[PDB]
Amino acid sequence: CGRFAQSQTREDYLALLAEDIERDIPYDPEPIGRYNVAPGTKVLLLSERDEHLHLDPVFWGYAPGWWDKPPLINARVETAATSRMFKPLWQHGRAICFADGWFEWKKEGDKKQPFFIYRADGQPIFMAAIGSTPFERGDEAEGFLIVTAAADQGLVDIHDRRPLVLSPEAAREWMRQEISGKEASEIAASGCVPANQFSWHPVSRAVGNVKNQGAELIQPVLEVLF
DNA sequence: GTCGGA
Repeated sequence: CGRFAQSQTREDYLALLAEDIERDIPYDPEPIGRYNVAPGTKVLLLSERDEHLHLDPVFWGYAPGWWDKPPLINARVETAATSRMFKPLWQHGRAICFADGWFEWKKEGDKKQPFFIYRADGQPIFMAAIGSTPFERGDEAEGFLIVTAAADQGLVDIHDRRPLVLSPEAAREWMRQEISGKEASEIAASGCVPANQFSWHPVSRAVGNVKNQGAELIQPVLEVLF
């Protein structure tokens, strides 16, 4: 849950969530073009304020002033809503990070083989996020985290954790400022997309290097050639 | 106040 692709146009993602009347996001036809989004970079993050959807470049990571380790990048759904650290973000800082799919590395001895994981039905993914409002300040230490859940079904062959992916409908409800943390916990349970909805394949080891951002990084490869 | 790898 530490790398993903966000490569298509804003409309390609937003059209599944809300029409223009609900948005406060300028039209922009350029593909985002990032096939290898990494922690510590700013990522276009979707949230609701002033009864409209906003898209802000937000630091992927969370390190308050009292935190001494590298920034956290994930928050476990099992505990985030009641965590002393994450409860306020669960209440007030919910957001959505849309993506084409995400990457996980499978341990194969002393080597690690990357896989790209995506929806079999060809929709983008809407990953549940929590973070530090106001997002538009562009903070470089207190940004957002991707909420995670336990891997299910065949994904356990790759890694024991996965992002919490919500249906489009659930993603829209998750962002609403009017709903409580308890209601958000219900949405996170009812809207989670199960592992049987995902497909995956090995990809090139080149995704390990964040200099690489091109479309080839999500193409299937033979492991024997790596 | 906790959770990826070139």
